[PDB]
Amino acid sequence: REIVHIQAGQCGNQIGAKFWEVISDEHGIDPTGSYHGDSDLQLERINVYYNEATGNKYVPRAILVDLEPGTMDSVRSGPFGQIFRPDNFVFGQSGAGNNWAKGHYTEGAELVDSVLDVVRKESESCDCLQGFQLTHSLGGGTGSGMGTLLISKIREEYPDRIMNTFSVMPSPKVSDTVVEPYNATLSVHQLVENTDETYCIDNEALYDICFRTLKLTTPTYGDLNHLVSATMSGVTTCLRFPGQLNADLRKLAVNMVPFPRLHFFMPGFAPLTSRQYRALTVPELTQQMFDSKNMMAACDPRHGRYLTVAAIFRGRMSMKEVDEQMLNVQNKNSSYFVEWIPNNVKTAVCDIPPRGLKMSATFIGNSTAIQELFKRISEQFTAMFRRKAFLHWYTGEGMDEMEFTEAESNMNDLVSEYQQYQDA
Amino acid sequence: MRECISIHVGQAGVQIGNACWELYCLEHGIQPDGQMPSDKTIGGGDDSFNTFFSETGAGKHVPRAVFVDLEPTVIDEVRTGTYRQLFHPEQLITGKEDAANNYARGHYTIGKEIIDLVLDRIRKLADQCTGLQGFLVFHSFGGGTGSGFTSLLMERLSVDYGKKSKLEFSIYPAPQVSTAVVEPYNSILTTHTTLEHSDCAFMVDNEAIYDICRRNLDIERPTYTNLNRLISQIVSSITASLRFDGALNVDLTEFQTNLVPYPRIHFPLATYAPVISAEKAYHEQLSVAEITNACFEPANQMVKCDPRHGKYMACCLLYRGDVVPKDVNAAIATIKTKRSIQFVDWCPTGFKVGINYQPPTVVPGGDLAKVQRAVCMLSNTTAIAEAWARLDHKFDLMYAKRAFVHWYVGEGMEEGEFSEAREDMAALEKDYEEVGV
Amino acid sequence: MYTFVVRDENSSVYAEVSRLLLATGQWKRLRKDNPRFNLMLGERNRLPFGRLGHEPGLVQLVNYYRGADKLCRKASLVKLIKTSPELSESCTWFPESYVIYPTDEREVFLAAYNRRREGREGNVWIAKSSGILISSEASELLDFIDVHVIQKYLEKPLLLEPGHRKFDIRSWVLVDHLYNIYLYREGVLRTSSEPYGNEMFFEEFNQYLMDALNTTLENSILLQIKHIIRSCLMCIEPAISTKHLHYQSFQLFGFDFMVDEELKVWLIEVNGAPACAQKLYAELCQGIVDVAISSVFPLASIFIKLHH
Amino acid sequence: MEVIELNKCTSGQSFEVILKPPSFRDPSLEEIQKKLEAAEERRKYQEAELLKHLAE
Ligand SMILES: Nc1nc2c(ncn2[C@@H]2O[C@H](COP(=O)(O)OP(=O)(O)OP(=O)(O)O)[C@@H](O)[C@H]2O)c(=O)[nH]1
Ligand SMILES: Nc1ncnc2c1ncn2[C@@H]1O[C@H](COP(=O)(O)OP(=O)(O)CP(=O)(O)O)[C@@H](O)[C@H]1O
Ligand SMILES: Nc1nc2c(ncn2[C@@H]2O[C@H](COP(=O)(O)OP(=O)(O)O)[C@@H](O)[C@H]2O)c(=O)[nH]1
Ligand SMILES: [Ca+2]
Ligand SMILES: [Ca+2]
Ligand SMILES: [Mg+2]
Ligand SMILES: [Mg+2]
Ligand SMILES: [Mg+2]
Repeated sequence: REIVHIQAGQCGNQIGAKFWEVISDEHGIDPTGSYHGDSDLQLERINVYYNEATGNKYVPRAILVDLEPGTMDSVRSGPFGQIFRPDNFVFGQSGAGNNWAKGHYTEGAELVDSVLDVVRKESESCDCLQGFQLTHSLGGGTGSGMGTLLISKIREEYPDRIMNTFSVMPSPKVSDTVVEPYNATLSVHQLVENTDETYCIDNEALYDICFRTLKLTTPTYGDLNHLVSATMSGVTTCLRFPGQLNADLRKLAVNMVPFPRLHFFMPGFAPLTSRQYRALTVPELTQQMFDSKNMMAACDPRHGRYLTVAAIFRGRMSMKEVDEQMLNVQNKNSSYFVEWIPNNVKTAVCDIPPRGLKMSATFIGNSTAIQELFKRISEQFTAMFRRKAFLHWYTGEGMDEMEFTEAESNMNDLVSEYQQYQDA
Repeated sequence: MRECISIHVGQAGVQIGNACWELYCLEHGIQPDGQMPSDKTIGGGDDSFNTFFSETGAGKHVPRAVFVDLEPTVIDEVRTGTYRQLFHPEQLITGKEDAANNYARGHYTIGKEIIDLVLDRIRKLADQCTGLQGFLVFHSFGGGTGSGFTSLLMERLSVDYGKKSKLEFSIYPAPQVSTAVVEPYNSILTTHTTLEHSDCAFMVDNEAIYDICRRNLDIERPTYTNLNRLISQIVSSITASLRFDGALNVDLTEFQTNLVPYPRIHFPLATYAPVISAEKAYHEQLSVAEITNACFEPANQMVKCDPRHGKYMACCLLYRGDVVPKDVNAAIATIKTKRSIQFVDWCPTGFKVGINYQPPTVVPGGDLAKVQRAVCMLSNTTAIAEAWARLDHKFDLMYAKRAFVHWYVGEGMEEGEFSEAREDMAALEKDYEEVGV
Repeated sequence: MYTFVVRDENSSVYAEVSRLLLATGQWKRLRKDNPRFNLMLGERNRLPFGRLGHEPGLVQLVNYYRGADKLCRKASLVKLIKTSPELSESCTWFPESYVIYPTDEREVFLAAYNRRREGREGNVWIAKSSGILISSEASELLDFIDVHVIQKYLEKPLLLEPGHRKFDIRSWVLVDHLYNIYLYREGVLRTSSEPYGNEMFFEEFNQYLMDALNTTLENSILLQIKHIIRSCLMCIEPAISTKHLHYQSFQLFGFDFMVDEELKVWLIEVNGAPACAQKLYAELCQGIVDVAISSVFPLASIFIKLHH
Repeated sequence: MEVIELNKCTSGQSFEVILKPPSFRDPSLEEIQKKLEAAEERRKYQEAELLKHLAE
């Protein structure tokens, strides 16, 4: 059950690069690709993310995509840059200019076929391909514009494969350009149609966690990506180690997505205060895991209801106390869980904890409060589109105002759809 | 001697099968390498245990079983397990990608690809039988393979073996060990399509087995290994009459005759006792009256329900150990005057008793302690319908919103089958209603 | 923080119980169809007992005993007394009754009818079901039925003076999850102001028995009442006990008695969902929480325990 | 009570104790192969509509 990883754009590659550094450490793979672990649990499902090349080395099944060489050059020279397959570095020279149109219609078009050739070369080698996972942002041009283009074409060639993404949402707090709401609204429509699972990672939430919780006065992208690495490692634990709950991408989608369009999850991590010597008790993990302060989407869970929830505990701990602590959370706040989906909370436990922690808990929530994120992007979108401001950047690439009206309309539908089940 | 073929489908069916055949070998004295020293007839057998084991010229006793799973990981553990030498490769059938807890995926999409292979492999063992009685099908309700592919196999078996009997050992879904939210969907889907093809089905609620392990075995967080070792005991005493000399439940046809007066109502309740922890320093061995009385305690039933608020259609008592008929009738006499046991008007109030002198066998190093006498009651009580109501209610809660339905339509199924299955369960609940009051 | 649901809005008694629970600060009321509850104030008909006791980590309690209707339905109550050996024909506290289906003990009912027809004894009966007709001729009451029940009519009831009135006694009994039988220390007499709010409590009725009959309510009546309550509940105990069940039950019962001129107590019927007297709602409803609820769900006597 | 049909042997024995007397077609392979192929058609059609949507 192989997974094909793709990271596109500046954000997608910087986050994707850190992700491979976290799990490579967990699986005992050095920057050279040589395994140096001390537990067979590190290698039992190593094939999900790593290809075993000649010499008993492990090559990440990762494709590095970007319309600029800059960020990818940093990855190639970064800590684990050497471990990535050289041929899998597919990049252009022009860039995308934080423009969804350039990444999806013009610049990205030139390069997309080159990426699909590498994807095809990886898929053909897989014994049983689960699907793909994409790391990217939605505020830029390459990861947002070209990322969604890749997904549309990947789905056309692999329609019976699971499409999973880690999508960073733009926020004025951590903003590069004013056109970020435009790019995000355009991308969300693609994701609503061509993905099965999307982890909504809000840069606003990441910033607040660094500022309020981690006590970081001047948060950087490196500090935000630290949280994303820890979260990405958690949500994929059940995929990278032996287990029975949500062990693959499809069974995860079957437990988490009751309606095809409502597949946007709120990730959470605990202990949040990461980047410390006293480990937490099982009751403490459960409490923080469900605490909105540990949510990565910047949505108040109490403003909605949980359709489905997937918990993942890591470390040597009392499974009994875990079971009774999970039951305590549900029976203590049962009103926040829809009563028309019985037993919508599934819990998994993994022996191997993350690096630096003796115990941790990862949270994956499909809450109707996620609409707060889309409603927020929609308001920022309409604020500019109502005056057609900054549209010339996009009409200059062949886009018509109509396509913006449709995207705006599609997301408001998504919001209303989330509002439907929050009242049923 | 008439042979019986066992079929284990999905993870639950395969792992439970692995626990049962381990217990069979221990009871019959068959070594992991297939040899059976106590067997003097080499290469040929007309004995009671030959209904479950075939014999080779080399003296190996091969189970008349076939394992099938749409995923290779579970059956691979059997290919490399302690009893690898027991099965031959043709008996272990595995796919590449499983049903993802999706009934439609296991019945239509993936099931259609492997259905002819499994039937062909089953035909291999059938041709090696002189008088095949039928099949014993082990599977889960919640799994996509156990639910989806089993209903397709049960259909085909009725087409290729219309005369043979088919018995089920079904694992009822319990959230404490559940792996999918849509297990209520799969349970009702597989019951609707399998109902007309199963002659007698023994349901096992993981909730009941789970709690029994916590209370009677002192296991904080029981695992599948704990559950299956206990489930195999119940299965062993149920099939013991087919593997040993005796006169009660000597063939699969007798199960339907003794426990199922109505075809649709073919879900007998199973109660087992005693379940003693092997960790206890010493325990006072229970008597015939004590273990028999425990058969009417819901805390010992394979499905939690209150038989007092229902009516019986048939009862069978299966004793293994130091038990004589005199002690049984004495226990039955006192129990009648101190318990609510109401039969249906057209059925006689009585008990078909069976006693095998060999005490129950326990896996060395397991959790169950060795006892001097044990009993397994098979009672066809309308009270078991409580389990149907539970499932159907969860089904109604989700289906009202169409939650998760798209996963099934996307595999080729139609919403109509959802309503059909539910309507069939609605009829099944009424059947229990009128028979029960 | 315990949770509970309310599935019977017409329950005047448990409408007060659910009020006290919330007012304790340790009970949260959920939606009536929310499964993650500790206590259910279930509906009066078709309570889903089959779905109780299947929530991991939830000790679930319900305010009804499944199978108790056998004692509360007049038709089944007669069958219980005439069939159960514990009661049988030896019990001298139940009026001679027969079950008659409206087109069955009709043939046997007439057998004893001719016995009193032959004799000069009173032959007045009453016909009722779960609209009543009191008639001396068996034909007038049978035509009224067309399932009902016909039983002997107490022709010599104890009359309260002054007034020459007729009355009946209502006793509230509580049975907890352990099957302790708690008889509410307070009772009420429902009187007919017409010669043979109409509520006479025990304090007054007791004084009358002392000033009029030179006896006490305890000796002349309450002993037999406690005997009848104990006998009825101890007979059906094996059928409804939740001692080793995955869910626990309790229930408040309403026993109605009759006292004849000989100071003999008779059982009329049992009510599985009775209503308390306005003056006694507070004290009793508080006792339900103390004995039946807090005993199972602890927090941060008005009853008479009937031993057995 | 009443004990009847008592059968004994070396392995054990069986019988039946009575306490009270009583108060007193499967689808063909064609039809199966038909529905299995009907489901595969609905899949191919749904997939064709997706590939038609992506072509647009
Ligand atoms: N008693 C018992 N139950 C099991 C066991 N394994 C799985 N189950 C139950 O089976 C249900 C899930 O079905 P599975 O058998 O695992 O699924 P499957 O048959 O392999 O089919 P797929 O969906 O394709 O994986 C869950 O409710 C489990 O509780 C087992 O070993 N023993
Ligand atoms: N066998 C009998 N002998 C004498 N009087 C009787 C009788 N049966 C009933 N009665 C009279 O009939 C009246 C009503 O009887 P019953 O108790 O059945 O009414 P009910 O069930 O409708 C109201 P509740 O819910 O309080 O029981 C009583 O007050 C009693 O005086
Ligand atoms: N969390 C995180 N967000 C980033 C990072 N880099 C850029 N972003 C966000 O992504 C958006 C910019 O898109 P970007 O990926 O840089 O453009 P692209 O190269 O065309 O994909 C802005 O909203 C940024 O807030 C990063 O390293 N970490
Ligand atoms: Ca032999
Ligand atoms: Ca048949
Ligand atoms: Mg940038
Ligand atoms: Mg499986
Ligand atoms: Mg009444």
